[PDB]
Amino acid sequence: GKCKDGLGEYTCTSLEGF
Amino acid sequence: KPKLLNKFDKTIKAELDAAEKLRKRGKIEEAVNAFKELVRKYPQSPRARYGKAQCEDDLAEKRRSNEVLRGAIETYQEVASLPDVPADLLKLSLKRRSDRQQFLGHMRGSLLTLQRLVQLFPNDTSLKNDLGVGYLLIGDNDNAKKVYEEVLSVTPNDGFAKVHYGFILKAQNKIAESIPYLKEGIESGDPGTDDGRFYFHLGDAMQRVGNKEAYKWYELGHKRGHFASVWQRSLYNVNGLKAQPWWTPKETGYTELVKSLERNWKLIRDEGLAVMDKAKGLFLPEDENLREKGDWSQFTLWQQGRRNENACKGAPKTCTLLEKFPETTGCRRGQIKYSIMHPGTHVWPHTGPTNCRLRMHLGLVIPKEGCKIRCANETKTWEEGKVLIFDDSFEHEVWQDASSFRLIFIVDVWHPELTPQQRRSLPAI
Ligand SMILES: O=C(O)CCC(=O)C(=O)O
Ligand SMILES: [Mn+2]
Repeated sequence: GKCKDGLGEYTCTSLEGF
Repeated sequence: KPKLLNKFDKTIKAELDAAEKLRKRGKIEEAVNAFKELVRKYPQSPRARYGKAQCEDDLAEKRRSNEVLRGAIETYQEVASLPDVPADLLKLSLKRRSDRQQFLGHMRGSLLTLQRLVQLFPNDTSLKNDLGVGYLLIGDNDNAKKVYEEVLSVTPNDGFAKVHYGFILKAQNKIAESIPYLKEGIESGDPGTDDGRFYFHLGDAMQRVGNKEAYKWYELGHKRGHFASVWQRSLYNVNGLKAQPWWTPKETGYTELVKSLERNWKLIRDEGLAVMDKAKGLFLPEDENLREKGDWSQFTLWQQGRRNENACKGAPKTCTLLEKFPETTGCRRGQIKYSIMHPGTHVWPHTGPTNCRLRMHLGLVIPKEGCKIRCANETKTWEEGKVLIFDDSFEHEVWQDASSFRLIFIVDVWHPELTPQQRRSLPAI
């Protein structure tokens, strides 16, 4: 699930390391 | 306060302090070998092993390396396998292993570490909370809901559990149910309730029910540093960028992109209409709970900077045109999409997630009456063959009360004041 038009997800970015 | 030395570690306490001292001084290289000597001579020392693990941690940050950080994560688990680990040290060790596994996106892993923390410490509510977060991080709102229900069955006063409880209810479109939790929780003042997300979603949930208190909270959250203004409430920002609801083409500097959109608009229109006639499913309903009523669907060609190759099979000339404009095809915080909206449609007021993009609309099929869009205090209309530009990080709203369909083309661009280096590095949204 992604933030496209709004802010509905707990977090909008994906942690993928350093 | 925290007691981390089991009986045997108390007899070697001088060597362990020696080595932890070198670590605090910054001598990561010296301490890691001092802890590794202790771990060699004392293979059951939970405090030697934790010292090794922490030194690996500092390193993976001196070094910004993922492979060594992965090593620190196994060493943190080694601590918990040893005999006679003091409780404060077992909790601390496994929490950090979850927190640093979330940093890699091993959130399937961070989840199991968190479940183990809760098996091992069934009266710690903070760890049930931290486990609710583990569930939200992987998109498992169902399991996160139970967790905060359980926590609330036992401590109904816990703020953190209340806001997160509300956050889940709002996301489920249980808007009114959401509001007392969002409110009481922010009001608790507990650690981790002063977060913009909860301010954002309480105000929005109030707006949808028609409670005019909603902007009181938008103003609270502005006071405490979460929103740049009461109107512009995005949360993934680069501070400073010029902020205004409506922009002119020249003010953006993207005049070439705009010219192309306006001169070639009919081929863009015609491929969209072809997709509506012969390939409707490519249009997906809006799915962020932004509609009060009606029908609204989008056919997406680029998202997070990545061309959709099958989608571009249904708009090949349009994709070919846009390839010449990386300020939009490589905007990893925006999209490129057709957007169709039919009569009977009202889009709730809402805000985009990031202030790092501007949004262009190209009118393709615009009925003469009934279609308009507000950004902030000003409402405007589309025109066929013309581009409007607005900052969707400001509150905006849309109506469709015409007598046939309305189709526009949406093109997101990098905020113009963003450096080349910011554009290459900022994480996708
Ligand atoms: O298709 C539309 O009118 C709505 C677009 C919207 O809310 C946005 O463009 O951010
Ligand atoms: Mn929008």
